[PDB]
Amino acid sequence: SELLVNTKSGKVMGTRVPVLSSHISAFLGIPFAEPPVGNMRFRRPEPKKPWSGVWNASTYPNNCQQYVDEQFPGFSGSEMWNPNREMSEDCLYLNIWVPSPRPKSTTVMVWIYGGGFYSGSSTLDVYNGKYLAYTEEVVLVSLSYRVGAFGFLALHGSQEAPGNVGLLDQRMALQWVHDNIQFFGGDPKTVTIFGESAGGASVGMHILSPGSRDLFRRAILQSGSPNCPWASVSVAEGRRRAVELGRNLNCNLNSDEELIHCLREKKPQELIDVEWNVLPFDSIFRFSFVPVIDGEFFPTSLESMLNSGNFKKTQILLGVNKDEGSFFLLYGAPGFSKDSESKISREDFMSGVKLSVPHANDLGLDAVTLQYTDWMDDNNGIKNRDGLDDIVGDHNVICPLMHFVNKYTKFGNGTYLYFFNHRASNLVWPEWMGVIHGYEIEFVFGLPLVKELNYTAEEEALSRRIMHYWATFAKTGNPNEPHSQESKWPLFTTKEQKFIDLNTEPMKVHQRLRVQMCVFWNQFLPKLLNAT
Amino acid sequence: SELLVNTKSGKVMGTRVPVLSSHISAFLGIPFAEPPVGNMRFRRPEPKKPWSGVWNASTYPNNCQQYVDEQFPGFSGSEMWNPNREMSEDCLYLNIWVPSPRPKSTTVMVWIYGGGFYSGSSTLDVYNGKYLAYTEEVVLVSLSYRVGAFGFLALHGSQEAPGNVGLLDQRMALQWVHDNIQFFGGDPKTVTIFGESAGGASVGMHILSPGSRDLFRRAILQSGSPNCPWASVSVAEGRRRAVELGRNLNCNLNSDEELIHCLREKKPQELIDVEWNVLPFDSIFRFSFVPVIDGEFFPTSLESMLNSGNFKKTQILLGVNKDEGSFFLLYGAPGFSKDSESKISREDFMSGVKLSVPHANDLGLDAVTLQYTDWMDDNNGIKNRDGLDDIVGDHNVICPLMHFVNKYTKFGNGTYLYFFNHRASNLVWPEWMGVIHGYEIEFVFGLPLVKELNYTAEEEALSRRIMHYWATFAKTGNPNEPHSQESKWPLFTTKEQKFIDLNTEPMKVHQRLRVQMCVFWNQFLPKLLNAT
Ligand SMILES: OCCOCCOCCOCCOCCOCCOCCS
Ligand SMILES: OCCOCCOCCOCCOCCOCCOCCS
Ligand SMILES: *[C@@H]1O[C@H](CO)[C@@H](O)[C@H](O)[C@H]1NC(C)=O
Ligand SMILES: *[C@@H]1O[C@H](CO)[C@@H](O)[C@H](O)[C@H]1NC(C)=O
Ligand SMILES: *[C@@H]1O[C@H](CO)[C@@H](O)[C@H](O)[C@H]1NC(C)=O
Ligand SMILES: *[C@@H]1O[C@H](CO)[C@@H](O)[C@H](O)[C@H]1NC(C)=O
Repeated sequence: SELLVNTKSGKVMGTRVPVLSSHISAFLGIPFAEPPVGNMRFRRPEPKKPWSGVWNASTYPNNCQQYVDEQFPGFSGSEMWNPNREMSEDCLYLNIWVPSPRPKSTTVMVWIYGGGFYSGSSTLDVYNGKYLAYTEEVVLVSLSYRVGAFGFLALHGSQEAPGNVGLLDQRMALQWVHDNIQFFGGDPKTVTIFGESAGGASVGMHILSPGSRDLFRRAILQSGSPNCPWASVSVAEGRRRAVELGRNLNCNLNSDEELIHCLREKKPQELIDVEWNVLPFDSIFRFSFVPVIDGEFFPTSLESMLNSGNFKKTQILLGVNKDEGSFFLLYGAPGFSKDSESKISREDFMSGVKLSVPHANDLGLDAVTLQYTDWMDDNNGIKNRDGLDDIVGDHNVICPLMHFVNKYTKFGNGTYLYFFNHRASNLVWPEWMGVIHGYEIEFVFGLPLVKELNYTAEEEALSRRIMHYWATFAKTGNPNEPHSQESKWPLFTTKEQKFIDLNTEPMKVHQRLRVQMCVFWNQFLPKLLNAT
Repeated sequence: SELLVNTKSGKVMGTRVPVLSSHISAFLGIPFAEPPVGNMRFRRPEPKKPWSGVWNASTYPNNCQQYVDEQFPGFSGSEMWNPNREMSEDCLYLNIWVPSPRPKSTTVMVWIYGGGFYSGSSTLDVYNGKYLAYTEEVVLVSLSYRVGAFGFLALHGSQEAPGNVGLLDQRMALQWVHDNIQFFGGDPKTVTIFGESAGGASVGMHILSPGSRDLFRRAILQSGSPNCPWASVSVAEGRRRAVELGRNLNCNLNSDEELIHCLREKKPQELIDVEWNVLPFDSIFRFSFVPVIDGEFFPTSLESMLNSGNFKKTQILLGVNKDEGSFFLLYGAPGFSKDSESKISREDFMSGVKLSVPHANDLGLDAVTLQYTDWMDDNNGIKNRDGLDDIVGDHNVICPLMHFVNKYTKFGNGTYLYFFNHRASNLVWPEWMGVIHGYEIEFVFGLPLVKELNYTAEEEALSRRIMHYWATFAKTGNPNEPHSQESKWPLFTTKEQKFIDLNTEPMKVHQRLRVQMCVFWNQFLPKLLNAT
């Protein structure tokens, strides 16, 4: 049967699923690791012990234990990101969508979800891989990984809670794809890993980590890069936060053994209830448990790795959205609300900048304020709101990504950069938030192709173009069709730094994406903060 | 006779001079101080001993000893500023232009020449006061004062070379006008002092200095303010430079007595030949001997005086030109030349910034560079040239003046701000220099009214408007005519900060003159330099 596949781990039984008036195969909830429960919590993943019989892969698996956003109960805008399956520590599974009839050896795309390393699920509706698998005829895989303390509590030195285990979960899933995707008709030598936000940072981290490089061919990064200020911490900070977590749960802090043992007896929700209390500053776009520069997964600092060319060299396709920062200001900066235009006063603006650049002293805060203020109209509420929006987006996503792309392009074999600036017609979030963090995903996964979702004809056309760019890049390392008549997405070169916009209007080529502000965030500010 | 005037110092005989097909009286070379020669060099001025007989005031007096610009021999552009009379230490004289018939008690305007405190003459053609005296019917006076070491060598503590004597020369001339202008038909209670560049800084210094305040009614400042970075030094720096001067002339440096005695035996030209060797940095727009914050002429720092409102409160009219910096880049920054478009490379740009902000560390230099560079086109020669031009102008003239006007307006009784941006049609300097430092003067003194000079009809109209603004302000404290139909020059208020352009086009009102860049130079940079 087309729904029965024999893998090196055992036999699996999928299910036929409808898609755009047709059908394809789906293998949901395939385990790739042993459940990381009990004494296994915080530990490196362990390969799934082979099973006899047939594994039923007809239903989605549980989502990993995580913080659940309840800011807007019932609002689809925020709940579309919450886990849609019961949560459990037994959550290391992957999902595969296979074209029908089953291909013999086609392009593979593995999706890595985002969520600030503190949340995320592979089962979200916006991540349904059938549309992309069916439309572009690629084998689409979505993996999962532990988030929060469960996946990133770091007590460097101990082997019971080494840190980065969530990244190792991802790697093991990639190892499984490498070893078994051939049986599903996928070609293991043509695997493209792609992800958004923390998922994009993750993709970049696998590009850097020597132990991950060999497991994939090409990479796509959406609104995220490994060097983002929120994507990693030092082993000292990681240790400080883990101890602080134990302190919040009345744990014995005499030794890592005592601390770890205590954290292991706690129920998942107990750790999650105090997760945000360990942050060192009053901030936004900062998460408690994230990857640590351990000297193992990451041999040295990310910066020195980027400078020496210590990373996988291949082709990459990456980009950002126009208003990456709005989500984080809505949720944590004073003055921003979901149902108002959120015109920001001067006082709230400054409160926002301190929150956005929590690691800066007063001189640094002034530098930022000066850089983003129109002194010819400093009391303009719209201008203060948008300026703060740009500050958060430039500092946390865009500039870190531009630094990465410029460093990578020096050693890489091909780079394609995009700027997503189309605001969906059916967007439920307020207008002031613009092209929101995470809203290019629905186009990448082809949601606009399903009429019931209410997108326009141009948006469906845009989704098809993007899906074809992504899939074509995955297949050849170039988003453009061989000898096509369509407009060409120019290669991003170290000299010309070209990129394109991604919207319903005719393609436009630009250069030096937000170079003015990124010279500030990547060159000046760090130099200023260090000199003081 | 109309050309004979009996003053408290003695009788004076003037001369009738033609002007625009008419005539007026001129009293040139009237002494107001004892010659500051021999043992008097460096000393505070002494009032001129009254004379018997009639002083012949029919010819211009000698110019004070000063550095003479020889960069462009024969070029009218630069030679129009060099002394046009023999130089001599015996140079403390003033000139008076009186309407004919002699007025009974009319408005008086006293001109204070600029020249970086190291040069200047009251006898320059561009300072001829007959056009203004005749056209607006005001008594126009032009004073003189010692420049260079002769007027500003400062050895705080000694009474032989206290410093600021050049400023005291100006005051004594103002004292003479106060006491004698009535005999020339001038009203001593309606005296307006005006000056350009160092002359403008001087006007602002008399506004601050308690000992000068009572000697005038109103003030006009052109391209200069007391707080300019080049307009003053501390007593320690003043002392260091004086000793360094002595060191350049093989003087005994054991004591102020030894040093001063040695400097007094030197010929004027010997001091001038090494004058520029005492500067502490490799710079531009920095002069060796300038006013010192002595705690006498200036009771405390200029900043604290401005903050506490420690200054004369009256009306003021001041402004700047569009390209104040070009002159100084032409003369001292690599890459700029008189006969080329001076497109500046990236290397020369950076050389220029270091030269323009000589007191800044590397972080400060980066801050400036970042602030004035278009990173979307950083190799644009035109953009680098103009950016450097703006850096020099903003740092040395505009921003310091904006800081002054905003501080003054808080306590003042009326402020009128202008932005002169008209490039004369007969300008001999290259196009890239734009509206040059010092070129609004010819319009203030009405040179465009004389056809032989080759200005256009609109330029003559512009000159007449400006002269009438200046004279009307001098007479009433408001540049606008009572119940006139002409466009109104709005008052500059602390809240709206309005100002007007000064050119041949219809009047336009603007707000917050170069506020974006001045927040950088007046608030951020100083804070950055101090924190490091
Ligand atoms: O529980 C007590 C502590 O709570 C305080 C802090 O919690 C606030 C967390 O806010 C995080 C930011 O929220 C943004 C929501 O992002 C969801 C959409 O992201 C799309 C990309 S996967
Ligand atoms: O003599 C040896 C030392 O010389 C080196 C330094 O001398 C250079 C002096 O340059 C000063 C700047 O020149 C600008 C000329 O300005 C004249 C016009 O000013 C108009 C306003 S009054
Ligand atoms: C495994 O097979 C059962 C039996 O048909 C079916 O319900 C489904 O495909 C899998 N299990 C569940 C609970 O759905
Ligand atoms: C990629 O690598 C191939 C072979 O190594 C080379 O021929 C090609 O020019 C490279 N392309 C880019 C964009 O570097
Ligand atoms: C003083 O009077 C003389 C005599 O007429 C005349 O030359 C001039 O007015 C004054 N002196 C000089 C040298 O010009
Ligand atoms: C100037 O002072 C007078 C009287 O002191 C006052 O009436 C007038 O309002 C003042 N004008 C300004 C602009 O301050």
